[PDB]
Amino acid sequence: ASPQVSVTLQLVVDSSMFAKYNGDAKKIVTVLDTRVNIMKSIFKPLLLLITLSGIEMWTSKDLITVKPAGDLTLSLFADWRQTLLLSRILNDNAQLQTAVDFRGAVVGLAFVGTMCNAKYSAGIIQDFSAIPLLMAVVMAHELGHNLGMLHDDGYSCDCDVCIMAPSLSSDPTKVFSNCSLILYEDFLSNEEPDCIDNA
Ligand SMILES: [Zn+2]
Repeated sequence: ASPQVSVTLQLVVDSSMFAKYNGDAKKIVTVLDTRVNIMKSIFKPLLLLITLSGIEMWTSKDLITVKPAGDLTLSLFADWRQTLLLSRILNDNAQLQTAVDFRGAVVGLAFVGTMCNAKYSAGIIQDFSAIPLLMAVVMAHELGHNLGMLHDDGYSCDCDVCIMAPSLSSDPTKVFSNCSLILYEDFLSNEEPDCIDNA
């Protein structure tokens, strides 16, 4: 929670979301920038800078089949990042934004402790709320998992409305619990993600 770090984050918008926004690229950009700006505030306490490497919009076609089965979609998306995106756009992590309603109550998915990893530094997000704060918290929860964070034990940790709560609160805080901070310190210490510490 203290050395100065930076994550070059690439966002990807699928066909369904592109259509949901009436195929308006300017509208979509403004929407995601608002969310990313809140994500920047969420990570500020950890001295982790979030920079967008780009927002890729699949205006003509989906480069993977976006399936309601989140698990499958995350796997497909992570692989596509590995084999296709990274050959064109260097980035530390990519996050898919889709209007596809995942089965069940899942509105986001990511691999845990994989930040910087060529095959698994990825996450997926269902565009489930129009409120900037709620979507930024959703995006930050997935990036937090990528950064080695587990879910908050709502009783044990010093916060029950923070980023890593297992379920998104109806009215969330931008704050990380003490537990989340300790997990991030452990990730840095034990996992040593070189890509966020570079120059
Ligand atoms: Zn989670």
